Amino acid sequence: DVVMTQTPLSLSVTIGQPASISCKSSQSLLDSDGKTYLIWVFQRPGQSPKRLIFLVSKRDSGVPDRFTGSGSGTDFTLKISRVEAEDVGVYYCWQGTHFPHTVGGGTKLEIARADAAPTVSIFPPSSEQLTSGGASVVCFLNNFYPKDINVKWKIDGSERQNGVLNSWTDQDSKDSTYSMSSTLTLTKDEYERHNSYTCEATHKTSTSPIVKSFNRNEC
Amino acid sequence: KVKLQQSGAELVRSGASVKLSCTASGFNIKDYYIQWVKQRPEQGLEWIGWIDPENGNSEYAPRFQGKATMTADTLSNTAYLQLSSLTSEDTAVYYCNADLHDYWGQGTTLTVSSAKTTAPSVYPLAPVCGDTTGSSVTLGCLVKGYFPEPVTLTWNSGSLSSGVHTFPAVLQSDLYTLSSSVTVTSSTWPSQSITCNVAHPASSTKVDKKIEPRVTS
Repeated sequence: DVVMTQTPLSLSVTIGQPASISCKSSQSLLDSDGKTYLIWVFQRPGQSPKRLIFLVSKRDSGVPDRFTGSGSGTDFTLKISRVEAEDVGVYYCWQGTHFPHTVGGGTKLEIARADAAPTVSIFPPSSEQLTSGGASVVCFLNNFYPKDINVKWKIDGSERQNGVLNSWTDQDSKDSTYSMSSTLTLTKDEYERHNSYTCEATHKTSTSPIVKSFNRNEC
Repeated sequence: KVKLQQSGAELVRSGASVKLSCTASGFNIKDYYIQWVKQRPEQGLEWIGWIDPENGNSEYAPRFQGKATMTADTLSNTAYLQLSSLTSEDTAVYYCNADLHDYWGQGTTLTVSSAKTTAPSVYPLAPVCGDTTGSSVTLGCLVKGYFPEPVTLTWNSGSLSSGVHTFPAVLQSDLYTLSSSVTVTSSTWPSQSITCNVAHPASSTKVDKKIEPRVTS
């Protein structure tokens, strides 16, 4: 099997800056028919891949001319003359000259943006979940940067680490920020025995934590 | 571009067999070859092999010979990928792709597990205390306790596409939890209805929950 090696594996770029992804194959991709079967594929997380370049340098329809593929033999390059927000995702070089067709490990591209503090939202349990016996308090930390953030839940002052499910989105293709969702799950009984629910976030954009609290029987 | 329809998610026991399908709505697949790609959770793409759908003649990558079987019924415009003696290693998303304008299917998520299919409980999340940021309000939707993946979540049947954040599902004790938030200008809600539409193909569950203003909390 022809091995496809991509460098770098992780690519962090500043908007407007150029970028270059290298793809090396363990054997030559020059086919007897004079053509080289090397394509570049793009995939945004959780979506079908899309092809960008075929035959080393031919751009697919709709692919912006900021993208250039070039190379021959065992060395290929994909250059982005100027990176834009929508370029975030994974890039793969893939060869079809030899059987079996093989693919590179992928290069994940991410945009290095200006810092942005999160906006915290809190949602007490719906009356529907409550009637079904459960109680989930949800906290959304929206549109922040960088991705690294820490969330702590407090109930009437005391920290609670059990029953917390966290999830981050991938980098937004429009503003380049991240968002996070943190759910604290309790039984209806534990929920109703307390009054204040606090979602605190530690982020580099602030010296102290950004906090959002909610008191029952207040609003 | 996504122009091919693939079968819905599959949950199958280890050791069993499963057949995935790939069809097209606006054209006959007999003229263009179809190739199958496998993608394991958080890993790259793997090429399974390809097939000439007109006559069903195909070629498989060494690693899949004996595990995968490809056929194509050109009377019903469908290409099939049958996988046998499934293991945890087979858990992945499978894509078909046609040699016409780079058409791809949407993918079929196959989960090899002996856990039971469980439908999600969907809960509307309305903001409290008049919370707004700038002049916008954020609403949410909690999809809790389903198995297996995936769950399709849309806002207002898909028309409400901007300002949506769907958080990747998280596995906890054989059940997944997923949440989504939508931010709209405060002129829009609650004057106009906001509905969270959730579909869980594996249990063939469909639910729409309207996000209504809270009563006293």
